[PDB]
Amino acid sequence: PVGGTRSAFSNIQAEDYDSSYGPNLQIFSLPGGGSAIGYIENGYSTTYKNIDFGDGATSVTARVATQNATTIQVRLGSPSGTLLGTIYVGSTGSFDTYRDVSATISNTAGVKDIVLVFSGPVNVDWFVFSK
Ligand SMILES: [Ca+2]
Repeated sequence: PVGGTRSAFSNIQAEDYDSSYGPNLQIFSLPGGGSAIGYIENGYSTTYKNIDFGDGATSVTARVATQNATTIQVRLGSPSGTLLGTIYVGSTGSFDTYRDVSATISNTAGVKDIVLVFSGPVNVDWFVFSK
């Protein structure tokens, strides 16, 4: 990726946010190594600046755990910026059972700030984009 930037196409660790909304939000260690964000509620959000999408990505994948169906919006710039897509996360049976969940996104290219907006409790280990 371009200087000063993180690739869209390697895992973005969800705990590596530059900015966030949500008083309770926390990073939890995972039993086998690694970390995930959690204590997430409706209206919470994390922002990841300077993602390099190169000449285009059309899909997103997140490694997530939850006990109830919820969504993660993927937006540009801020929580009110352009909606690229929505990940529909079904229950995985536990906050420590992670599954990879994907969604398509509007074709996005070049360097962008990415915002994840949450509609309910979910844990997020990482997310990544594909062409
Ligand atoms: Ca992680």
